[PDB]
Amino acid sequence: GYGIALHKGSRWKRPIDLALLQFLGDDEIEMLERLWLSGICHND
Amino acid sequence: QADMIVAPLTINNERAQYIEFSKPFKYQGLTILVKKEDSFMQ
Amino acid sequence: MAIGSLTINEERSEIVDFSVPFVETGISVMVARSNVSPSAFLEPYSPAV
Repeated sequence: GYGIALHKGSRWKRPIDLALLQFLGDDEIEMLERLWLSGICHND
Repeated sequence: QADMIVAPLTINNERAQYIEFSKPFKYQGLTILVKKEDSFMQ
Repeated sequence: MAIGSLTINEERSEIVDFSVPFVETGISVMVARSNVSPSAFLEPYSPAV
């Protein structure tokens, strides 16, 4: 999967993980992909 | 009484502070499983 | 920070610390579209009747 690169000593890794794991939870990330990657003419 | 958990353990925000996880083996999701279900003169 | 379409690997994760992945990504091949709806013996109720 994708991800965010850091400084190897940034110590911002922890504040991002909990924040990111929330958006994967209920309705945040599962809504953005509809706004951007929602094309048509799929398989049949 | 333990040091590792080699079992299906979902990654969750709530339980990401007491213990730390690793990179997943495989990616998955949540689905729903349900059951499924005189040919003449009717 | 380096935000964008970066992908987790082994060499990169050795020297930098990645976050929790949020978009799946692998390796795929793309091809064009091929040019019947069959029924072998038309099988009314299989070879039973």
